[PDB]
Amino acid sequence: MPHAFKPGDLVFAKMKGYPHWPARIDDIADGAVKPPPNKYPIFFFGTHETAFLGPKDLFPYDKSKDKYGKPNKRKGFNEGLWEIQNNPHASYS
Repeated sequence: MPHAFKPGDLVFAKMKGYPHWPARIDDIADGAVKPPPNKYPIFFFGTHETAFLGPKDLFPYDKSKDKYGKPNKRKGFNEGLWEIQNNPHASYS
C-alpha cells in the first residue's frame, strides 16, 4: 500500500498549461529555501526547473509511464524522458 511522497520518488508532475512532466521529489539542501506547508519541491527533468506542488499534481512514475511517457514537442520534455529513465537520481546542478 502507498506511503506518503518522499525525496527521490519519481513522478509525472502536472502544472497548468503543460503536459504531465517527468519529475522527481527533491531533497531540500541544508541552508536552502523550504517549500510552503503541504507542498513538495519538484525538480522537472529536462528543463531542470523547480516548482512547489502538492500531491494532487503528482502521478507516480511506474503507474503513469505508459500514459504520459511519450515524446512531446515541448522544450526540454524529451531530454526529461531520458533523464527519468536513465539517471533519475543524478546531480543536474
